[PDB]
Amino acid sequence: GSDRSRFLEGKRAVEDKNIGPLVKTIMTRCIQCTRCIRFASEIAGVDDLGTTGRGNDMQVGTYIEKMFMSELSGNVIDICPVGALTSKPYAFTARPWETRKTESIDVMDAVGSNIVVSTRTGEVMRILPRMHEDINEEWISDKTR
Amino acid sequence: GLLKKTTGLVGLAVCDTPHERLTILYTKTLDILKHFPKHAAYRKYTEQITNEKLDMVKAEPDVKKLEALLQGGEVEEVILQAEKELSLARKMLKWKPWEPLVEEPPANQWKWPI
Amino acid sequence: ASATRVIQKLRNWASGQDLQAKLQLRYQEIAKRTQPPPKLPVGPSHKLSNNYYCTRDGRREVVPPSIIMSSQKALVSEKKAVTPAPPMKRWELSKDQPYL
Amino acid sequence: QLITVDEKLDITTLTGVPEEHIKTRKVRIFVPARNNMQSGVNNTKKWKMEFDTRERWENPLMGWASTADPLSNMVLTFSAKEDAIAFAEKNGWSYDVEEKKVPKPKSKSYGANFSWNKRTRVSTK
Amino acid sequence: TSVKPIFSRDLNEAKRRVRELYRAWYREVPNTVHLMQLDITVKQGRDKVREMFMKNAHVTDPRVVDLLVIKGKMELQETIKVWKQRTHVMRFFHETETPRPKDFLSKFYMGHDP
Amino acid sequence: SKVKQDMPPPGGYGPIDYKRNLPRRGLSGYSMFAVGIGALIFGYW
Amino acid sequence: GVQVSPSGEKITHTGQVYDEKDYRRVRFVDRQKEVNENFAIDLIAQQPVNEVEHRIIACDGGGGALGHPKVYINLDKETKTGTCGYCGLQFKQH
Amino acid sequence: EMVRKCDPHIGLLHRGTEKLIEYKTYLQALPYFDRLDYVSMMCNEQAYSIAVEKLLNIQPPPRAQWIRVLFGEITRILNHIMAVTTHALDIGAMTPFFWMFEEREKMFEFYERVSGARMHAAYIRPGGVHQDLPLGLLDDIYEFSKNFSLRIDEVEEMLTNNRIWRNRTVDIGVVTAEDALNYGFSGVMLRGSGIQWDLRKTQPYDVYDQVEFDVPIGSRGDCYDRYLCRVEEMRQSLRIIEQCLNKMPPGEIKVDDAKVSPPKRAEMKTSMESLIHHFKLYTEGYQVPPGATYTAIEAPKGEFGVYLVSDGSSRPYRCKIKAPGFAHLAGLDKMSKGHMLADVVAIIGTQDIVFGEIDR
Amino acid sequence: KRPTVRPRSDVTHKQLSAFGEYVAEILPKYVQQVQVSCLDELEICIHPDGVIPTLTFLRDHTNAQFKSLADLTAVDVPTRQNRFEIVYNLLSLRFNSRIRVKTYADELTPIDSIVSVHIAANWYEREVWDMFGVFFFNHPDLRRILTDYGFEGHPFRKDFPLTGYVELRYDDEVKRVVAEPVELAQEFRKFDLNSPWEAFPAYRQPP
Amino acid sequence: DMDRFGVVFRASPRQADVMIVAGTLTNKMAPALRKVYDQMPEPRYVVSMGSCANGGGYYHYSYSVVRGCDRIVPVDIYVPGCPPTAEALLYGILQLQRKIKREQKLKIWYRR
Amino acid sequence: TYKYVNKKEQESEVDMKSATDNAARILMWTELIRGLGMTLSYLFREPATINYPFEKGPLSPRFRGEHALRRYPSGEERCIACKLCEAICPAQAITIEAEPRADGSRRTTRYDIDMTKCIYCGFCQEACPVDAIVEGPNFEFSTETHEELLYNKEKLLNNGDKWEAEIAANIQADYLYR
Ligand SMILES: CCCCCCCCCCCCCCCCCC(=O)OC[C@H](COP(=O)(O)OCCN)OC(=O)CCCCCCCCCCCCCCCCC
Ligand code: SF4
Ligand code: SF4
Ligand code: SF4
Ligand code: SF4
Ligand code: SF4
Ligand SMILES: [Zn+2]
Repeated sequence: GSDRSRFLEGKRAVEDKNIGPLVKTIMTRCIQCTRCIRFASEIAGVDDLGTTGRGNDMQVGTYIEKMFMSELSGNVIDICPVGALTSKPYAFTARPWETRKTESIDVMDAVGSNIVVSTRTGEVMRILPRMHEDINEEWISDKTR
Repeated sequence: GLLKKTTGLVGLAVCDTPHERLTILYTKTLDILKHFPKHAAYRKYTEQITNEKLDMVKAEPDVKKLEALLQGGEVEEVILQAEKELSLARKMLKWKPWEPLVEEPPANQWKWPI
Repeated sequence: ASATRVIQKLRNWASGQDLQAKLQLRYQEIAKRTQPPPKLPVGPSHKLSNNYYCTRDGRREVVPPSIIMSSQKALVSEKKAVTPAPPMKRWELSKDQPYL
Repeated sequence: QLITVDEKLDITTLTGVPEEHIKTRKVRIFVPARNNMQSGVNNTKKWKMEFDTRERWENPLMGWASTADPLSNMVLTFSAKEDAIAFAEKNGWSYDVEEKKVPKPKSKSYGANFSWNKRTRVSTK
Repeated sequence: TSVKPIFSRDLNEAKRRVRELYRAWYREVPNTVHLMQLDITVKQGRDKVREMFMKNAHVTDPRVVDLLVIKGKMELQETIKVWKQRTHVMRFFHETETPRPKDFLSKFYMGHDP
Repeated sequence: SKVKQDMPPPGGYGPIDYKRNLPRRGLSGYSMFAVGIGALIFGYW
Repeated sequence: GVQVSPSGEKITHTGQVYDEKDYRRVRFVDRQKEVNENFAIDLIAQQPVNEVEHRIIACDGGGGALGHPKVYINLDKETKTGTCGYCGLQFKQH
Repeated sequence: EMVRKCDPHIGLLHRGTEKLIEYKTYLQALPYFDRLDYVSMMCNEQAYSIAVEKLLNIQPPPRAQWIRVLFGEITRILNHIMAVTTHALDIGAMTPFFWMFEEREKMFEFYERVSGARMHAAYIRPGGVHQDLPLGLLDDIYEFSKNFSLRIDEVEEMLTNNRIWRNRTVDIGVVTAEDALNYGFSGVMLRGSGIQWDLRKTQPYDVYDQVEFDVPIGSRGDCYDRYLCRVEEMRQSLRIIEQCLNKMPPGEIKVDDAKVSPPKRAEMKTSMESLIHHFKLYTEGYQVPPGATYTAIEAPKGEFGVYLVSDGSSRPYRCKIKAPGFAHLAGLDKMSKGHMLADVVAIIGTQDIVFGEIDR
Repeated sequence: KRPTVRPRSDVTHKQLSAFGEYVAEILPKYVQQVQVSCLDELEICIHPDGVIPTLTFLRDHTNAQFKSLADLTAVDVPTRQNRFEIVYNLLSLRFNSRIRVKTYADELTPIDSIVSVHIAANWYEREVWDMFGVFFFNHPDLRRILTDYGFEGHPFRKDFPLTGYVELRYDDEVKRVVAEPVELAQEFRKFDLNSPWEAFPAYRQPP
Repeated sequence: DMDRFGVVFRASPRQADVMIVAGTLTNKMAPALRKVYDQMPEPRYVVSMGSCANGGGYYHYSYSVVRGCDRIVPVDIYVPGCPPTAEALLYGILQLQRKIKREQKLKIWYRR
Repeated sequence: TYKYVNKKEQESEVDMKSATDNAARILMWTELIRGLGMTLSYLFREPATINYPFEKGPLSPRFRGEHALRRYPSGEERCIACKLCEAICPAQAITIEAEPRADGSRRTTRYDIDMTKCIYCGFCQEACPVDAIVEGPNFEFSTETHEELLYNKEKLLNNGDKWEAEIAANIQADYLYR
């Protein structure tokens, strides 16, 4: 990409959505990629997430107040490349360069979901998935994260 | 012309008689390179160089014109380099650098970045 | 600045040269300490048009180094002798002050 | 001339380390997993060699994280795997090697999203 | 297998140099406890020498042994001269470090380390 | 407004002196020796 | 909010105070602990809402290049109000 | 009281700057170069900046180069004051020190008005320069330069035609040219023996081709010749400051490429691109391509060199620093042969010696 | 013509490629992989047995009077079995040029020394032995320079920790500057900064 | 000027009342520092000058650095900076003067 | 271009006058009376020294000294725990530990600076996107204890509330350059 803005006009700003106690939606920065509706429809099987309107005024999310509360919901935080939606527990705590990363596994369920435990000065900051195709296909449950 | 009472470099004398010492040293180089084998490259290149500089000496008797034609600074620096090339020729006669490559390296040795 | 005109004379004689004009201290001939605000200029690549980073990237115009006589590959090293460069041309003696 | 040395290449008497961090220590040779936040994979592709973690503790003055081992912030990088096993066997470290995890190739189709019969007919766009 | 040497055709010709070095140290200790006024006895200095020798007796590579001999000669140079002070020499003895417990249950009582 | 960047003034700066200036001064040496020997002879008388 | 604990120590805006049995109270003997009395929570609460006319406005600190990056806040909601991430000022539309 | 052998046991300002540089970024590593040779600060960071620029295939603009050469010559006058006056202190003459450290304080005021640090200003960056110099500073440099000639004349009056200084420096530290080249000397220790060589002339790096000056050279390799060479280098640095003041072109001071050099403070508060670039520059770095270089400048002591080794990462893999003073100290034992403790003291002072670069 | 990028010439590249062919065909018993970079810095790579002959050649040859040693470095790359890449930066002063001669080594494959060619190499070889552990044959002194006298370790090796294995402090019990093991009140915070994106396709390693 | 205050250098540590640690203290130079501090005759004071000597500084995490002269000599007064302005070192010296001004030794001796 | 500093053009011209002048240079120390006169001239000049506590050295707004954590004019805390002042700090002097404030705001629970590791480089204040941490003018904060030079959020905020009247002016003067 370039290194300069030739943009001299006012930006927009989008209303934010209160999904739930995990996913912290700040939708003034969504790039409208639809990588989340596809997850929710094809992998979580929920179909409670879409797009409202058109143009710049298209707003991703529900048309209503609805708790997107599923056992595979924290994976959108890894899916969304932008930080339009982040996690609330990790909210404002650390930053990725600070973090050391130890490849461990899960013990909640007996699936054996491979996992990365991220630390910061002797603490535990967040959990993340690992990639194994036989188990934990880039996805983990909301408990173990 | 004259004797150039001060060469600017320190520790270097003046060599009141140039146009002889250079003939000595270049003739000695030429006579020692005959012991090198023909296919060697040091022989060829050093022969070219010494022949050119010997021709320069034979041509010009003036020390200043000789310097400006023989781009090696003062004539005493040129003489020092001739002595040192002669020493090198002997050392290379002993080393046999022209042989094929000995013990080519492992593959990932000069590969960079890694 | 205050040297009562006879001590000025003493110091200018003992030194050897006028130093009331070339003083070690600073009174009023210095750039003052609160100043107007500037307006700093703006370099090229602010063109607003006909300026794409792919055209004026330097960090990407590099290549891995060229190679001669790699033992890995089959490269091959009358032929006149060679220098790494032409001989460094001699320096000329100065003209404003050659013999200090 | 040459010599016929049979035994394992060993260097620990040269490295100037204590017996502690040689014998007690364990080493993990691996390619790091990609951060699932970023879709990039260049932080992979190089075998690394980390050490086991050790006790950190709260400094009683300010709360900083202290250590008693110097191998904590230790990371090396190797273009391959046998290089890493060699370096570890050479420096006297017991190692555990985690094999290379490569994602399965997959058959994508933008036309499956608009099928007449299949369940790939996505209800959105 | 099929490697170059350094100073040693074999391990016995390396043990030769090892014993020469042990000898130099044994003959140097009484002068080092005297020149710089150490507060030890010559007996335990030489016992320290034999200890720091038997710290590396498991080795069988001649090349490693030669390098250890080299570093021993370096330390012997530093100690024969007074380039290093009483601090550096008494560093060997560990006169302040409590003994690392070589027992399980003690390690369990203090620390998570093995 | 227009730019302002602490450029030099219009007309460059004045000529900075850099060459050595140690002023040859003093008497001749004949004069000094004359003064010395004269003081000496007067003192002896 | 510089209410004290029963152990007599001042409590910080990061509610931090040492326990009674925490031996780390020694360092405040013949000494004190530096705590700032001016809490930014209560101060930025002591600040009124700037009503506006539009649904989308911008916020810098007020100096321009001396504040914070320009950000835009939506004001379509009526039950609550807008808020800046950097500062903590609030906005509303009539 | 005469020396038969010298074994300098350096190692007492060895910290491990090269390893720490391997662990830091290319910008984090810059102040180490300010701290290596700590009387010629801006020249070391100039060398580092040039090397990283070469690795990036990027050049800074005219104004940045001009102020860079200006402050390089200011560093030369700093270190030559330092060397000359410390050499004199060693030999016994202590008044030049106090006469010239006032001028050094004025120079430090220049540093502190340009940067905010008297000595360790991280002002020369890889992409040009950090901060444009303020209004009303070239006038002050001019007001200084017009009188520094008188100052250096005072010192030269004290201890050039003197007898004690002459008897104490002449026929001391004599070096042959071949010995200098083989031992690895550089700069003044060459030019005192009479070797015509100066990278400001042969390998000009910022604008030195565009500015004129003469290189003082000595005919005997005694300490006196390479004292007068330093004095005349100070005078010629003044001659160059005159030119750099008379032409200091307008324009940007850093490279207008926000993937290497950070943007303007207001541009990173209205534009998203430049904020991203601020973020990544000030947290990660700028990912110079792989490769390697050896770049050398005329530091006021000699050839200050940096051999950088790189990778796609934002950090360096190796950065050795050539120290002019390393080879000089190696040649100490050769230069002190048939001399005494006092003459050896003078020989130490003559090398323009400083141990942050040697031990480093 | 572009201002932000660095200017470029070709005559230096051609000259150095020619001189590289020169050395390559004049000294084939040792030479490997001559190369010239984008920035024109010639770089010859050498078998460790060829060190004295190559350096003596470049010092004493007439068309190559590289009679000044600028640096003598080493570079630890743990991957390759011969770790230490050793570097010899030189300059001529007759042609106003530089060259770089390179060799390789290991913990137990030392190299002949160069004081017989360049006396400047004495303290550099000492530094290299101290920092990386490369022994140099037929060297006069070859002791440490920079490390403390009672020091075990070769610090600039990549497998050596930045903070070390020993720490110093004074003790009243013995009235000496004893050396305790290392225990820091703040662990060095390693940052994972490298981005997961190919920045430079020209150096793209294929599998 | 320091001699304005009666603060002039002396090269021998036995003709000295204070030492100023103006630089980085390495593992190789610490025995010498302690020998020198010892040889100084009491009453004696120490001024740690600079980040490299107060703490380890910019070379805190290196293998050859002691992370403060606190571990080798007892410091009376710490001067921060990299470098500390001589203005600041002078402030610290006058602060050490003020520290000496309130020593109350003979008072406590009388009260023994 | 080059030039000789101690090379005589040519020798061998002497008469009794030049001999007298050289013999009077010798035997009268005439080139030493010049040094005496120089030092005498310096005795009668104005000395460059200053009564420090009462009159001090000249500094500029760019001068970088003691640190401080600033606030907005509303009193709101200006830092947001973006945690790059410690990313770039080449001494690893800064630590941050951050949380939401119970107002719903990105703010710190920790801001420490080991001022015995700081090198006073300015990178933190030219990296902060909000002008929160600065490097102020105070250079007179020497201490009798190491532990005092290890700062935290409260000390830095005390500095800011102390030195705002100076720092605001310095920033106003130096911006348009940064
Ligand atoms: C009637 C006929 C008969 C008459 C007979 C009388 C004939 C005239 C006699 C004149 C003789 C005057 C005395 C001269 C003695 C000095 C001799 C000399 O040559 O100088 C000595 C020394 C040498 O200097 P240099 O350049 O190295 O030359 C030596 C080369 N072989 O140079 C030096 O000494 C300088 C080193 C010492 C420096 C010390 C600092 C001196 C500062 C000057 C203070 C002057 C104050 C004197 C006041 C005295 C009051 C009591
Ligand atoms: S994944 Fe994130 S950026 Fe993409 S549409 Fe969903 S919220 Fe927007
Ligand atoms: S970090 Fe990325 S997602 Fe977050 S505000 Fe910046 S550009 Fe947008
Ligand atoms: S100026 Fe800085 S780097 Fe140099 S000694 Fe002082 S604290 Fe250390
Ligand atoms: S850079 Fe500024 S806003 Fe970010 S954590 Fe540091 S002080 Fe706070
Ligand atoms: S001035 Fe530099 S060293 Fe000091 S805290 Fe800021 S970034 Fe760190
Ligand atoms: Zn705001």
